Amino acid sequence: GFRKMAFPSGKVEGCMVQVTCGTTTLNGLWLDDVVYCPRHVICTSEDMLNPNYEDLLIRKSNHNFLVQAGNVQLRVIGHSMQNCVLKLKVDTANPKTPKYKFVRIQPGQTFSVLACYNGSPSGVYQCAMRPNFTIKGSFLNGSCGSVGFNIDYDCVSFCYMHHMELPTGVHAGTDLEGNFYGPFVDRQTAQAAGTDTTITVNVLAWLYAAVINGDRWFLNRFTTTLNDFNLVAMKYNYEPLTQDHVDILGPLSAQTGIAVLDMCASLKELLQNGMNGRTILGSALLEDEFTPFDVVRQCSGVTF
Amino acid sequence: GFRKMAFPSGKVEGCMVQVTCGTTTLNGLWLDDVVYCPRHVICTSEDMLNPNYEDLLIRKSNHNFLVQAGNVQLRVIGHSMQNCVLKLKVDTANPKTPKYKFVRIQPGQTFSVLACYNGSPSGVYQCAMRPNFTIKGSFLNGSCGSVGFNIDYDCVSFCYMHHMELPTGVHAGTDLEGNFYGPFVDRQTAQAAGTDTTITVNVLAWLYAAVINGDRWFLNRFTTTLNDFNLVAMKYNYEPLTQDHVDILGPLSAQTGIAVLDMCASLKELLQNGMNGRTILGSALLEDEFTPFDVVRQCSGVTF
Repeated sequence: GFRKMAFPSGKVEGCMVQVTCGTTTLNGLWLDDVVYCPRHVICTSEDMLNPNYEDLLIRKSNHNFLVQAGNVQLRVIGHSMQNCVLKLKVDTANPKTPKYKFVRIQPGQTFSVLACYNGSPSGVYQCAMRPNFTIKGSFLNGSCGSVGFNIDYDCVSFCYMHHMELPTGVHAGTDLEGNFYGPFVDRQTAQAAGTDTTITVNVLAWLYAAVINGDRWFLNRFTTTLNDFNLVAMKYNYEPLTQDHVDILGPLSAQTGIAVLDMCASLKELLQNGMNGRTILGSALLEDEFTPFDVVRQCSGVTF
Repeated sequence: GFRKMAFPSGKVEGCMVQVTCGTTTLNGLWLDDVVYCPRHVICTSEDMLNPNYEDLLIRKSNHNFLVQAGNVQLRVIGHSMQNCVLKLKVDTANPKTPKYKFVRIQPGQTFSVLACYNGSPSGVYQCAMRPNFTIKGSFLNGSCGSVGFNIDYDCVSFCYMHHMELPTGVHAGTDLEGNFYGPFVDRQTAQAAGTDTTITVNVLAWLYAAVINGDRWFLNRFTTTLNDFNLVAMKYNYEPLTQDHVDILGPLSAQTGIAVLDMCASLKELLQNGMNGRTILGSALLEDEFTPFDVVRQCSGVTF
């Protein structure tokens, strides 16, 4: 048994608040005495085409921001802009503030999203940062300000805040310092995401997962080289594999007794021949949103 | 965008504790001054083949149970057996006790699992109760006592506690009153799960989800009857559909303008013709672990 598993959400749930500016409601992240939220909260429908955020923020007073933490109305005592985030200084430190860090993740890494509406948690699920710096999330109107995170030991590492849906129906957002992942801007304009690619190291991790769960039909007696594998990779829009990827997969290799370059030969055959109506871990497609760390945690039982 | 989404786990996280009896550690659920856990915690390796739980529990003293809530060691002041659960009366009420209910769910319904090791949360994911009263979870050694739950409004409804893995690699467990779901016993013996079937109403809900997410290739101009659909259903090991199922799907029907019996004709074609290498919501197989309620929550944005 092997599932898409999210981190436990409790420590983030106690940080989620509602932020209203005019008729626009979305979510904020209440850490210590600062609420972080998307700066587009200050936009009117009209402003959203080509907003001058500097001029719009000058228009705003602390009293134009209605922040609720469940029942409590939090008084905003200061407002400032960092990149695409608004920091709303509030009169109360969050007593539910967990230990935390702000981190900028790499493309191919995974995180949990706590999807929120009206400052209330709705649900938690795992996402990857796509190589083209989009995410394939589940987000309705008013989900903006929902965050992505990892937990290490007892520390929440915030890596994502939700801002927008692209034409293609994928999602874009920032780190908690307000810098977009990828080329996107917080403007209601047609914006191209790059060509996306499949995260090869993650497909290999998931093939290792399949083998640990005794699902090993796709194994073949052959090996390959990074060099020769990367030829097929480029043909099927897979990211090239590096020795770093090979080193990262060592625990699953050593755990299974299958060399990385042997697994890579099995992947080559799957891309060329397809799956002949066979499934791997109850899927009819190659899965690329589990990192090697994700597989090790689910197949070794790491807790927080 | 449409994901397997778990409920937020915070309110359950504060209830999870470690329960050790000899060399056996698993998890317990600390509500008020009672810790609930699988009664097989009291078994030795040997006892597990054919345990006489009444005689084994008589052997045990409060002092044979080591219960930790994070740092705190909880003193057990009473022990009793209800069906397949142990209730360990402790000297401290859990100050983190949420509002809660114990519910016995129906086959075909979904719940969130907080997978735990050593009384520490590892992760949260959605499960269905299979028609054969098993669950396809992700659980390692020491995951016993992990619980499944739903949240309504502000109330946690506990419906599952994990006890065992079946030969097939699926999972079995009890309600929080200690009654197994299905024919299973807490004995380390070969036990047959029934033939499993596909949860038809859930596959229809997910086809509705696909249509809401504008993924509608599989729609055809035809209708059918419960009567005639149920002929194909029985042929492909799908549960029969009732008017109750039709009524349950009304919100998604009314939401989409597609009649239930029209969706049922599309499902008939998919079962007979397969998917021709096309995907629905980024899946190459028919998904049956989303209930109509699950689809409505993800596609209407219900919070807690």
